[PDB]
Amino acid sequence: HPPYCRNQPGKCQIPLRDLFDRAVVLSHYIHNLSSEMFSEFDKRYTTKAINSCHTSSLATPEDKEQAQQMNQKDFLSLIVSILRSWNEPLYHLVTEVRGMQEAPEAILSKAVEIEEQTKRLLEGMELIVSQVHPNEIYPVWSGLPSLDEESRLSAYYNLLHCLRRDSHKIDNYLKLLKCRIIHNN
Amino acid sequence: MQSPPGKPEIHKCRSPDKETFTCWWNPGTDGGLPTNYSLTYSKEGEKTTYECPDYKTSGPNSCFFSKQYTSIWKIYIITVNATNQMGSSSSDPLYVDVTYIVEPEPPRNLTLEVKQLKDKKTYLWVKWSPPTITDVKTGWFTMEYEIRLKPEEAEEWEIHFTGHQTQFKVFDLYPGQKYLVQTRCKPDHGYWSRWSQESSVEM
Amino acid sequence: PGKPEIHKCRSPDKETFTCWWNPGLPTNYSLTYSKEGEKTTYECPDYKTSGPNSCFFSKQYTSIWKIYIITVNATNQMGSSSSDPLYVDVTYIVEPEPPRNLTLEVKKTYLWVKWSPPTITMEYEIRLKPEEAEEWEIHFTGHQTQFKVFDLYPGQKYLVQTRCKPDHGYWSRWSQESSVE
Repeated sequence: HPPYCRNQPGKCQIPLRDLFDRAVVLSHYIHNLSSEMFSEFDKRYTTKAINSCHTSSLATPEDKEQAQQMNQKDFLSLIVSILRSWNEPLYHLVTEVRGMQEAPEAILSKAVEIEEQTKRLLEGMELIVSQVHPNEIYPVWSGLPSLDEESRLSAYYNLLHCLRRDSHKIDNYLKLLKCRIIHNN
Repeated sequence: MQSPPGKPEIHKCRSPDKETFTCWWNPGTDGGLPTNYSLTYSKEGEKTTYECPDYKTSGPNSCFFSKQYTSIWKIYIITVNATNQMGSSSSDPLYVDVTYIVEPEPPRNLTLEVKQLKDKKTYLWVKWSPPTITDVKTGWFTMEYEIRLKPEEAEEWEIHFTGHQTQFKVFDLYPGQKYLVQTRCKPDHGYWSRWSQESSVEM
Repeated sequence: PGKPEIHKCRSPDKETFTCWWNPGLPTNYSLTYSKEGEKTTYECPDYKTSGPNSCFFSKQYTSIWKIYIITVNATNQMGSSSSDPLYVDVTYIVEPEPPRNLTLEVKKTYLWVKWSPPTITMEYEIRLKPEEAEEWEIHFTGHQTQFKVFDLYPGQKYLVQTRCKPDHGYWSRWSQESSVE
Protein backbone atom coordinates (compact mmCIF):
# COMPACT_ATOMS: atom_id res chain seq x y z
CA HIS A 1 0.00 0.00 0.00
CA PRO A 2 1.23 3.57 -0.92
CA PRO A 3 1.34 6.24 1.82
CA TYR A 4 -1.74 8.25 0.66
CA CYS A 5 -4.25 5.43 0.11
CA ARG A 6 -6.98 3.96 2.30
CA ASN A 7 -10.49 2.61 2.20
CA GLN A 8 -10.06 1.14 -1.26
CA PRO A 9 -6.50 0.10 -2.29
CA GLY A 10 -7.93 -0.20 -5.83
CA LYS A 11 -8.50 2.63 -8.29
CA CYS A 12 -6.58 4.69 -5.69
CA GLN A 13 -5.71 7.87 -7.66
CA ILE A 14 -2.63 9.95 -7.00
CA PRO A 15 -3.52 12.93 -4.74
CA LEU A 16 -3.35 16.34 -6.39
CA ARG A 17 -0.96 17.55 -3.68
CA ASP A 18 1.97 15.51 -5.04
CA LEU A 19 0.62 15.33 -8.60
CA PHE A 20 1.69 18.97 -9.15
CA ASP A 21 4.75 18.41 -6.98
CA ARG A 22 6.09 16.23 -9.78
CA ALA A 23 4.93 18.42 -12.68
CA VAL A 24 6.42 21.57 -11.13
CA VAL A 25 9.75 19.80 -10.75
CA LEU A 26 9.73 18.90 -14.48
CA SER A 27 8.85 22.31 -15.98
CA HIS A 28 11.49 23.66 -13.62
CA TYR A 29 14.08 21.21 -14.94
CA ILE A 30 13.08 21.81 -18.54
CA HIS A 31 13.32 25.60 -18.60
CA ASN A 32 16.48 25.51 -16.45
CA LEU A 33 17.82 23.12 -19.09
CA SER A 34 16.74 24.82 -22.29
CA SER A 35 17.94 28.03 -20.72
CA GLU A 36 21.56 26.86 -20.71
CA MET A 37 20.88 25.04 -23.93
CA PHE A 38 20.37 28.51 -25.35
CA SER A 39 23.33 30.08 -23.55
CA GLU A 40 25.55 27.51 -25.29
CA PHE A 41 24.12 28.25 -28.72
CA ASP A 42 24.46 32.02 -28.32
CA LYS A 43 28.01 31.98 -27.06
CA ARG A 44 29.22 29.48 -29.63
CA TYR A 45 27.39 31.00 -32.66
CA THR A 46 26.10 34.60 -32.28
CA THR A 47 22.44 39.94 -33.95
CA LYS A 48 18.88 39.40 -32.74
CA ALA A 49 15.72 40.54 -34.43
CA ILE A 50 12.83 38.27 -33.53
CA ASN A 51 9.34 39.44 -32.52
CA SER A 52 7.72 36.26 -33.86
CA CYS A 53 6.88 33.15 -31.80
CA HIS A 54 4.24 30.61 -32.81
CA THR A 55 2.71 30.86 -29.31
CA SER A 56 1.60 34.47 -29.64
CA SER A 57 -1.82 33.71 -31.13
CA LEU A 58 -2.85 32.31 -27.73
CA ALA A 59 -4.59 34.35 -25.05
CA THR A 60 -1.55 34.28 -22.71
CA PRO A 61 -1.82 36.14 -19.35
CA GLU A 62 1.32 38.25 -19.53
CA ASP A 63 1.20 40.31 -16.32
CA LYS A 64 0.86 39.27 -12.71
CA GLU A 65 -2.60 40.80 -12.63
CA GLN A 66 -3.91 39.07 -15.76
CA ALA A 67 -2.79 35.78 -14.26
CA GLN A 68 -4.58 36.27 -10.91
CA GLN A 69 -7.62 37.02 -13.08
CA MET A 70 -7.65 33.83 -15.15
CA ASN A 71 -9.89 30.83 -14.42
CA GLN A 72 -7.98 27.87 -12.96
CA LYS A 73 -9.80 25.42 -15.26
CA ASP A 74 -8.76 27.45 -18.37
CA PHE A 75 -5.19 27.77 -17.16
CA LEU A 76 -4.57 24.08 -17.60
CA SER A 77 -6.28 24.07 -20.98
CA LEU A 78 -3.87 26.94 -21.61
CA ILE A 79 -0.72 25.23 -20.21
CA VAL A 80 -1.30 22.10 -22.31
CA SER A 81 -2.03 24.02 -25.51
CA ILE A 82 1.55 25.21 -25.25
CA LEU A 83 3.24 21.90 -24.38
CA ARG A 84 1.41 20.25 -27.26
CA SER A 85 2.46 22.89 -29.75
CA TRP A 86 6.03 22.36 -28.58
CA ASN A 87 6.09 18.67 -29.39
CA GLU A 88 6.53 18.82 -33.17
CA PRO A 89 9.27 21.43 -33.24
CA LEU A 90 11.25 19.64 -30.55
CA TYR A 91 11.47 16.50 -32.77
CA HIS A 92 12.72 18.45 -35.77
CA LEU A 93 15.26 20.09 -33.51
CA VAL A 94 16.62 16.75 -32.31
CA THR A 95 16.55 15.01 -35.69
CA GLU A 96 18.05 17.92 -37.56
CA VAL A 97 20.93 18.54 -35.23
CA ARG A 98 21.47 14.82 -34.92
CA GLY A 99 21.11 14.02 -38.59
CA MET A 100 22.27 15.73 -41.78
CA GLN A 101 24.04 18.30 -39.62
CA GLU A 102 27.72 17.31 -39.34
CA ALA A 103 27.40 17.27 -35.58
CA PRO A 104 28.76 20.33 -33.71
CA GLU A 105 29.08 21.11 -30.00
CA ALA A 106 26.76 18.71 -28.16
CA ILE A 107 23.82 21.02 -27.50
CA LEU A 108 22.24 17.78 -28.73
CA SER A 109 22.71 16.28 -25.32
CA LYS A 110 20.57 18.95 -23.73
CA ALA A 111 18.00 18.74 -26.53
CA VAL A 112 17.27 15.02 -26.20
CA GLU A 113 16.67 15.23 -22.47
CA ILE A 114 14.35 18.20 -23.18
CA GLU A 115 12.34 16.21 -25.73
CA GLU A 116 11.90 13.33 -23.28
CA GLN A 117 11.05 15.37 -20.22
CA THR A 118 8.70 17.61 -22.19
CA LYS A 119 6.54 14.69 -23.33
CA ARG A 120 6.85 13.12 -19.91
CA LEU A 121 5.54 16.32 -18.35
CA LEU A 122 2.81 16.60 -21.00
CA GLU A 123 1.20 13.33 -19.96
CA GLY A 124 1.27 14.48 -16.32
CA MET A 125 -0.73 17.37 -17.73
CA GLU A 126 -3.39 15.29 -19.39
CA LEU A 127 -3.67 13.44 -16.05
CA ILE A 128 -4.25 16.68 -14.11
CA VAL A 129 -6.75 17.93 -16.66
CA SER A 130 -8.40 14.47 -16.45
CA GLN A 131 -8.95 14.86 -12.74
CA VAL A 132 -10.73 18.20 -13.20
CA HIS A 133 -12.98 17.22 -16.10
CA PRO A 134 -14.38 20.09 -18.26
CA ASN A 135 -8.61 18.74 -25.04
CA GLU A 136 -8.68 21.62 -27.55
CA ILE A 137 -6.89 23.07 -30.59
CA TYR A 138 -3.30 24.47 -30.43
CA PRO A 139 -1.11 26.90 -32.52
CA VAL A 140 0.64 25.50 -35.55
CA TRP A 141 4.45 25.39 -35.99
CA SER A 142 5.28 26.78 -39.43
CA GLY A 143 9.03 27.42 -39.36
CA LEU A 144 9.66 23.95 -40.80
CA PRO A 145 11.53 24.96 -44.01
CA SER A 146 13.63 27.37 -41.94
CA LEU A 147 15.12 24.47 -39.93
CA ASP A 148 22.36 30.12 -46.21
CA GLU A 149 24.15 29.89 -42.82
CA GLU A 150 23.25 33.43 -41.68
CA SER A 151 19.54 32.90 -42.34
CA ARG A 152 19.28 29.31 -41.06
CA LEU A 153 21.28 30.11 -37.93
CA SER A 154 18.77 32.88 -37.23
CA ALA A 155 15.85 30.40 -37.51
CA TYR A 156 17.51 28.10 -35.03
CA TYR A 157 17.93 31.17 -32.89
CA ASN A 158 14.28 32.18 -32.90
CA LEU A 159 13.13 28.63 -32.08
CA LEU A 160 15.69 28.14 -29.31
CA HIS A 161 14.67 31.51 -27.91
CA CYS A 162 10.94 30.88 -27.74
CA LEU A 163 11.63 27.61 -25.92
CA ARG A 164 13.29 29.68 -23.25
CA ARG A 165 10.38 32.14 -23.40
CA ASP A 166 7.57 29.60 -23.20
CA SER A 167 9.08 27.05 -20.87
CA HIS A 168 9.20 29.96 -18.49
CA LYS A 169 5.53 30.84 -18.91
CA ILE A 170 4.60 27.18 -18.38
CA ASP A 171 6.84 26.69 -15.35
CA ASN A 172 5.70 30.01 -13.87
CA TYR A 173 2.04 29.04 -14.26
CA LEU A 174 2.36 25.65 -12.50
CA LYS A 175 4.14 27.45 -9.65
CA LEU A 176 1.03 29.59 -9.53
CA LEU A 177 -1.64 26.92 -9.82
CA LYS A 178 0.09 24.52 -7.32
CA CYS A 179 0.21 27.44 -4.95
CA ARG A 180 -3.33 28.59 -5.58
CA ILE A 181 -5.21 25.35 -5.28
CA ILE A 182 -3.09 23.17 -2.95
CA HIS A 183 -1.94 25.94 -0.58
CA ASN A 184 -3.08 29.46 -1.37
CA ASN A 185 -0.88 30.13 1.67
CA MET B 1 31.28 75.78 -31.85
CA GLN B 2 28.87 74.20 -29.31
CA SER B 3 28.06 70.55 -30.02
CA PRO B 4 24.82 68.48 -30.02
CA PRO B 5 24.40 66.03 -27.11
CA GLY B 6 26.65 63.16 -28.17
CA LYS B 7 25.07 59.85 -27.28
CA PRO B 8 23.23 58.47 -24.22
CA GLU B 9 24.17 54.97 -23.08
CA ILE B 10 21.43 52.83 -21.60
CA HIS B 11 22.69 49.35 -20.70
CA LYS B 12 21.53 48.29 -17.22
CA CYS B 13 18.02 47.01 -16.43
CA ARG B 14 16.55 45.33 -13.34
CA SER B 15 13.22 44.18 -11.94
CA PRO B 16 13.17 43.41 -8.23
CA ASP B 17 9.65 41.89 -8.08
CA LYS B 18 8.52 40.51 -11.46
CA GLU B 19 5.76 43.09 -11.47
CA THR B 20 7.55 46.42 -11.86
CA PHE B 21 10.84 47.26 -13.55
CA THR B 22 13.40 50.04 -13.84
CA CYS B 23 16.06 51.35 -16.27
CA TRP B 24 19.19 53.56 -15.97
CA TRP B 25 20.99 55.51 -18.69
CA ASN B 26 24.35 57.34 -19.09
CA PRO B 27 24.12 60.99 -20.21
CA GLY B 28 26.16 61.87 -23.27
CA THR B 29 29.08 64.25 -23.49
CA ASP B 30 26.38 67.00 -23.43
CA GLY B 31 28.21 69.49 -25.64
CA GLY B 32 28.29 72.66 -23.55
CA LEU B 33 24.60 73.42 -23.11
CA PRO B 34 22.01 72.10 -20.62
CA THR B 35 20.75 68.70 -21.84
CA ASN B 36 17.25 67.30 -21.24
CA TYR B 37 16.57 63.58 -21.62
CA SER B 38 13.45 61.52 -22.43
CA LEU B 39 12.69 57.84 -23.05
CA THR B 40 10.57 56.08 -25.67
CA TYR B 41 10.06 52.34 -26.07
CA SER B 42 8.06 49.76 -28.09
CA LYS B 43 6.43 46.57 -26.85
CA GLU B 44 6.85 43.35 -28.86
CA GLY B 45 4.24 42.81 -31.58
CA GLU B 46 2.80 46.31 -31.39
CA LYS B 47 4.16 49.11 -33.54
CA THR B 48 3.23 51.91 -31.17
CA THR B 49 5.90 54.12 -29.60
CA TYR B 50 5.22 55.11 -25.99
CA GLU B 51 6.71 57.56 -23.46
CA CYS B 52 8.19 56.66 -20.07
CA PRO B 53 5.59 57.24 -17.28
CA ASP B 54 7.89 57.80 -14.30
CA TYR B 55 11.17 59.70 -14.33
CA LYS B 56 11.28 60.35 -10.62
CA THR B 57 10.60 57.07 -8.81
CA SER B 58 13.92 55.29 -9.45
CA GLY B 59 15.70 58.60 -9.15
CA PRO B 60 18.19 60.49 -11.35
CA ASN B 61 18.80 59.16 -14.86
CA SER B 62 16.15 56.49 -14.31
CA CYS B 63 12.87 55.29 -15.70
CA PHE B 64 10.47 53.41 -13.43
CA PHE B 65 7.63 51.20 -14.69
CA SER B 66 4.63 50.63 -12.42
CA LYS B 67 2.80 47.29 -12.54
CA GLN B 68 0.40 48.77 -15.08
CA TYR B 69 3.11 49.40 -17.71
CA THR B 70 5.34 46.50 -16.75
CA SER B 71 4.61 43.16 -18.41
CA ILE B 72 6.66 39.95 -18.48
CA TRP B 73 7.41 37.65 -21.45
CA LYS B 74 7.52 40.78 -23.63
CA ILE B 75 10.61 42.16 -25.38
CA TYR B 76 10.87 45.91 -24.82
CA ILE B 77 12.81 47.85 -27.46
CA ILE B 78 13.92 50.73 -25.20
CA THR B 79 15.59 53.85 -26.68
CA VAL B 80 16.58 57.17 -24.96
CA ASN B 81 16.84 60.66 -26.55
CA ALA B 82 19.44 63.17 -25.36
CA THR B 83 18.03 66.50 -26.53
CA ASN B 84 20.07 69.72 -25.86
CA GLN B 85 19.47 73.24 -27.19
CA MET B 86 21.45 72.91 -30.42
CA GLY B 87 20.83 69.55 -32.02
CA SER B 88 19.72 66.10 -30.72
CA SER B 89 20.74 62.42 -30.60
CA SER B 90 19.33 59.00 -29.77
CA SER B 91 20.79 55.97 -28.02
CA ASP B 92 21.68 52.67 -29.56
CA PRO B 93 18.29 50.88 -29.10
CA LEU B 94 18.12 48.21 -26.41
CA TYR B 95 16.08 45.01 -26.21
CA VAL B 96 15.00 44.27 -22.68
CA ASP B 97 12.42 41.69 -21.70
CA VAL B 98 11.33 41.79 -18.10
CA THR B 99 11.76 38.01 -17.84
CA TYR B 100 15.48 37.46 -17.25
CA ILE B 101 16.35 40.76 -15.59
CA VAL B 102 15.20 39.84 -12.03
CA GLU B 103 17.21 40.75 -8.96
CA PRO B 104 15.62 41.03 -5.52
CA GLU B 105 16.86 42.77 -2.42
CA PRO B 106 18.23 40.56 0.35
CA PRO B 107 16.32 38.54 3.04
CA ARG B 108 15.15 40.16 6.29
CA ASN B 109 14.45 39.20 9.89
CA LEU B 110 17.37 36.82 9.92
CA THR B 111 16.93 35.09 13.26
CA LEU B 112 19.27 32.44 14.56
CA GLU B 113 18.29 29.83 17.16
CA VAL B 114 19.90 27.02 19.05
CA LYS B 115 17.84 23.94 19.67
CA GLN B 116 18.73 20.60 21.28
CA LEU B 117 17.04 17.59 19.75
CA LYS B 118 16.80 13.83 20.19
CA ASP B 119 19.80 12.66 22.17
CA LYS B 120 23.17 14.48 22.23
CA LYS B 121 22.16 16.63 19.22
CA THR B 122 22.49 20.45 19.27
CA TYR B 123 21.65 21.98 15.87
CA LEU B 124 21.80 25.63 14.80
CA TRP B 125 18.46 26.58 13.34
CA VAL B 126 18.63 29.33 10.73
CA LYS B 127 15.35 31.17 10.13
CA TRP B 128 14.35 34.17 8.02
CA SER B 129 11.70 35.55 5.64
CA PRO B 130 11.64 36.93 2.03
CA PRO B 131 11.58 40.69 1.06
CA THR B 132 8.21 42.35 1.72
CA ILE B 133 7.84 43.40 -1.95
CA THR B 134 8.17 39.87 -3.38
CA ASP B 135 4.95 37.90 -3.97
CA VAL B 136 5.96 34.34 -3.09
CA LYS B 137 2.64 33.57 -1.36
CA THR B 138 0.65 33.60 -4.66
CA GLY B 139 3.48 31.58 -6.17
CA TRP B 140 4.01 34.27 -8.81
CA PHE B 141 7.48 34.87 -7.42
CA THR B 142 9.73 31.96 -6.43
CA MET B 143 12.78 32.34 -4.22
CA GLU B 144 15.76 30.09 -3.68
CA TYR B 145 18.18 30.79 -0.87
CA GLU B 146 21.72 30.39 0.29
CA ILE B 147 23.41 30.95 3.58
CA ARG B 148 27.01 31.30 4.50
CA LEU B 149 28.53 31.27 7.94
CA LYS B 150 32.05 31.49 9.28
CA PRO B 151 33.56 32.02 12.77
CA GLU B 152 34.19 35.67 13.63
CA GLU B 153 37.81 35.73 12.58
CA ALA B 154 38.34 33.42 9.67
CA GLU B 155 39.45 33.08 6.09
CA GLU B 156 36.71 31.04 4.34
CA TRP B 157 32.90 30.94 4.55
CA GLU B 158 30.83 27.79 4.15
CA ILE B 159 27.92 27.81 1.72
CA HIS B 160 24.58 26.04 2.01
CA PHE B 161 21.92 26.13 -0.65
CA THR B 162 18.39 25.86 0.75
CA GLY B 163 16.12 26.31 -2.28
CA HIS B 164 12.78 27.89 -1.30
CA GLN B 165 13.01 26.81 2.35
CA THR B 166 12.95 29.79 4.63
CA GLN B 167 14.68 27.89 7.46
CA PHE B 168 17.84 25.75 7.67
CA LYS B 169 19.63 23.50 10.18
CA VAL B 170 23.42 23.50 10.55
CA PHE B 171 25.27 20.64 12.26
CA ASP B 172 29.02 21.49 12.07
CA LEU B 173 29.85 24.07 14.73
CA TYR B 174 32.56 23.72 17.40
CA PRO B 175 30.65 24.75 20.54
CA GLY B 176 31.31 28.16 22.06
CA GLN B 177 32.50 29.70 18.84
CA LYS B 178 31.08 33.06 17.77
CA TYR B 179 29.84 32.31 14.24
CA LEU B 180 28.59 34.89 11.74
CA VAL B 181 25.73 34.28 9.37
CA GLN B 182 24.36 35.90 6.19
CA THR B 183 21.60 35.22 3.59
CA ARG B 184 21.18 35.94 -0.14
CA CYS B 185 18.45 35.05 -2.63
CA LYS B 186 18.21 33.93 -6.26
CA PRO B 187 14.76 33.95 -7.77
CA ASP B 188 13.05 31.16 -9.67
CA HIS B 189 15.61 31.96 -12.32
CA GLY B 190 17.74 35.09 -12.09
CA TYR B 191 20.36 37.24 -10.39
CA TRP B 192 21.57 36.57 -6.86
CA SER B 193 21.05 39.57 -4.57
CA ARG B 194 23.63 41.09 -2.26
CA TRP B 195 24.08 39.47 1.14
CA SER B 196 21.85 40.38 4.06
CA GLN B 197 22.54 42.09 7.34
CA GLU B 198 24.52 39.55 9.32
CA SER B 199 23.77 38.15 12.78
CA SER B 200 25.99 36.15 15.07
CA VAL B 201 25.60 33.51 17.72
CA GLU B 202 27.79 31.88 20.33
CA MET B 203 27.37 28.89 22.59
CA PRO C 1 0.67 -25.41 -3.56
CA GLY C 2 2.68 -22.17 -3.61
CA LYS C 3 3.11 -19.09 -1.37
CA PRO C 4 4.83 -16.18 -3.22
CA GLU C 5 6.03 -13.26 -1.03
CA ILE C 6 6.99 -9.81 -2.44
CA HIS C 7 10.09 -8.60 -0.60
CA LYS C 8 10.61 -5.04 -1.95
CA CYS C 9 10.43 -2.65 -4.88
CA ARG C 10 12.91 0.17 -5.31
CA SER C 11 13.70 2.87 -7.82
CA PRO C 12 17.26 4.27 -7.75
CA ASP C 13 16.44 7.31 -9.90
CA LYS C 14 12.67 7.62 -10.50
CA GLU C 15 13.49 6.47 -14.03
CA THR C 16 13.65 2.67 -13.58
CA PHE C 17 12.73 0.30 -10.73
CA THR C 18 13.29 -3.35 -9.84
CA CYS C 19 11.19 -5.76 -7.83
CA TRP C 20 12.35 -8.63 -5.65
CA TRP C 21 10.53 -11.67 -4.29
CA ASN C 22 10.82 -14.72 -1.98
CA PRO C 23 10.21 -18.34 -3.01
CA GLY C 24 7.91 -20.63 -0.91
CA LEU C 25 9.83 -29.58 -6.46
CA PRO C 26 10.05 -27.59 -9.76
CA THR C 27 9.47 -23.89 -8.84
CA ASN C 28 8.47 -21.58 -11.75
CA TYR C 29 8.08 -17.87 -10.90
CA SER C 30 6.58 -15.26 -13.25
CA LEU C 31 5.57 -11.66 -12.59
CA THR C 32 2.72 -9.65 -14.05
CA TYR C 33 1.86 -6.03 -13.37
CA SER C 34 -1.18 -3.92 -14.16
CA LYS C 35 -2.01 -0.22 -14.35
CA GLU C 36 -4.95 1.63 -12.84
CA GLY C 37 -7.44 2.90 -15.40
CA GLU C 38 -7.05 0.80 -18.55
CA LYS C 39 -5.97 -2.50 -16.97
CA THR C 40 -4.12 -4.27 -19.77
CA THR C 41 -2.58 -7.25 -18.13
CA TYR C 42 0.90 -8.25 -19.17
CA GLU C 43 3.93 -10.18 -17.97
CA CYS C 44 7.11 -8.53 -16.65
CA PRO C 45 9.62 -7.17 -19.27
CA ASP C 46 12.91 -8.82 -18.22
CA TYR C 47 14.08 -10.67 -15.14
CA LYS C 48 17.69 -11.09 -16.13
CA THR C 49 19.30 -7.68 -15.72
CA SER C 50 18.67 -7.16 -11.98
CA GLY C 51 19.63 -10.78 -11.42
CA PRO C 52 17.91 -13.53 -9.38
CA ASN C 53 14.29 -13.19 -8.21
CA SER C 54 14.17 -9.75 -9.82
CA CYS C 55 12.13 -8.00 -12.49
CA PHE C 56 13.60 -4.84 -13.94
CA PHE C 57 11.54 -2.05 -15.46
CA SER C 58 13.30 0.09 -18.10
CA LYS C 59 12.51 3.77 -18.66
CA GLN C 60 10.22 2.48 -21.42
CA TYR C 61 7.97 0.72 -18.85
CA THR C 62 8.61 3.06 -15.93
CA SER C 63 6.10 5.89 -15.65
CA ILE C 64 5.65 8.02 -12.52
CA TRP C 65 2.09 8.77 -13.73
CA LYS C 66 0.51 5.40 -12.98
CA ILE C 67 0.11 3.22 -9.89
CA TYR C 68 1.37 -0.32 -10.23
CA ILE C 69 -0.61 -3.41 -9.18
CA ILE C 70 2.06 -6.13 -9.09
CA THR C 71 1.71 -9.89 -8.45
CA VAL C 72 3.97 -12.97 -8.53
CA ASN C 73 2.56 -16.39 -9.60
CA ALA C 74 4.32 -19.74 -9.03
CA THR C 75 3.18 -22.58 -11.30
CA ASN C 76 4.34 -26.14 -10.73
CA GLN C 77 1.54 -28.68 -11.19
CA MET C 78 -1.01 -29.15 -8.38
CA GLY C 79 0.65 -26.19 -6.64
CA SER C 80 0.00 -23.07 -8.81
CA SER C 81 -1.03 -19.82 -7.15
CA SER C 82 -0.76 -16.02 -6.92
CA SER C 83 0.80 -13.61 -4.44
CA ASP C 84 -0.48 -10.71 -2.35
CA PRO C 85 -0.80 -7.83 -4.82
CA LEU C 86 1.57 -4.85 -4.29
CA TYR C 87 0.56 -1.27 -5.06
CA VAL C 88 3.55 0.91 -6.00
CA ASP C 89 3.97 4.58 -6.69
CA VAL C 90 7.34 4.97 -8.44
CA THR C 91 8.24 8.12 -6.49
CA TYR C 92 7.57 6.70 -3.03
CA ILE C 93 10.15 3.94 -3.50
CA VAL C 94 13.40 5.89 -4.09
CA GLU C 95 16.63 4.12 -3.18
CA PRO C 96 19.38 6.49 -4.41
CA GLU C 97 23.02 6.10 -5.42
CA PRO C 98 25.81 6.64 -2.90
CA PRO C 99 26.54 10.40 -3.01
CA ARG C 100 28.94 10.94 -5.91
CA ASN C 101 32.33 12.59 -5.18
CA LEU C 102 33.83 12.70 -1.70
CA THR C 103 36.60 15.12 -0.72
CA LEU C 104 38.59 15.05 2.54
CA GLU C 105 40.03 18.58 2.78
CA VAL C 106 42.12 18.57 6.05
CA LYS C 107 43.41 21.87 7.50
CA LYS C 108 42.41 24.23 14.63
CA THR C 109 43.19 20.96 12.80
CA TYR C 110 39.97 19.49 11.42
CA LEU C 111 38.85 17.29 8.55
CA TRP C 112 36.74 19.13 6.02
CA VAL C 113 34.40 16.81 4.17
CA LYS C 114 32.48 17.60 0.98
CA TRP C 115 30.37 15.50 -1.43
CA SER C 116 27.85 15.64 -4.26
CA PRO C 117 24.35 14.17 -4.69
CA PRO C 118 23.41 11.41 -7.20
CA THR C 119 21.12 12.11 -10.21
CA ILE C 120 20.21 15.77 -11.04
CA THR C 121 15.14 17.50 -1.13
CA MET C 122 17.59 15.14 0.55
CA GLU C 123 19.16 14.42 3.96
CA TYR C 124 22.67 13.02 4.27
CA GLU C 125 24.70 11.15 6.83
CA ILE C 126 28.38 10.35 7.22
CA ARG C 127 30.22 7.81 9.31
CA LEU C 128 33.88 7.39 10.09
CA LYS C 129 36.13 5.06 12.01
CA PRO C 130 39.90 5.40 12.68
CA GLU C 131 40.47 1.81 11.40
CA GLU C 132 42.02 0.84 14.75
CA ALA C 133 38.42 0.70 15.94
CA GLU C 134 36.07 -1.77 14.30
CA GLU C 135 32.97 0.40 14.70
CA TRP C 136 31.77 3.77 13.40
CA GLU C 137 30.91 7.05 15.04
CA ILE C 138 28.14 8.43 12.84
CA HIS C 139 27.22 12.09 12.16
CA PHE C 140 24.00 13.64 10.87
CA THR C 141 24.51 16.39 8.33
CA GLY C 142 20.88 17.26 7.61
CA HIS C 143 20.90 18.88 4.18
CA GLN C 144 24.53 19.90 3.84
CA THR C 145 26.87 19.02 0.97
CA GLN C 146 29.81 19.48 3.35
CA PHE C 147 30.57 18.70 6.99
CA LYS C 148 33.26 19.88 9.42
CA VAL C 149 34.58 17.08 11.63
CA PHE C 150 36.60 18.65 14.39
CA ASP C 151 38.55 16.55 16.91
CA LEU C 152 40.41 13.45 15.74
CA TYR C 153 43.47 11.34 16.66
CA PRO C 154 46.38 12.70 14.51
CA GLY C 155 48.67 10.64 12.27
CA GLN C 156 45.94 7.99 11.96
CA LYS C 157 44.20 6.59 8.89
CA TYR C 158 40.44 7.06 8.85
CA LEU C 159 37.61 5.48 6.89
CA VAL C 160 34.59 7.52 5.77
CA GLN C 161 31.35 6.78 3.87
CA THR C 162 28.13 8.78 3.19
CA ARG C 163 24.37 8.29 2.76
CA CYS C 164 21.33 10.15 1.48
CA LYS C 165 17.54 9.94 1.77
CA PRO C 166 15.14 11.68 -0.64
CA ASP C 167 12.31 13.64 0.88
CA HIS C 168 9.88 10.75 0.56
CA GLY C 169 11.75 7.43 0.41
CA TYR C 170 14.40 5.06 1.76
CA TRP C 171 18.08 5.50 2.57
CA SER C 172 20.79 4.80 -0.04
CA ARG C 173 23.76 2.46 0.05
CA TRP C 174 26.93 3.44 1.86
CA SER C 175 29.48 5.13 -0.46
CA GLN C 176 33.12 4.24 -1.20
CA GLU C 177 35.48 4.36 1.80
CA SER C 178 38.07 7.16 1.47
CA SER C 179 41.20 7.16 3.67
CA VAL C 180 42.97 10.17 5.18
CA GLU C 181 45.94 11.26 7.29
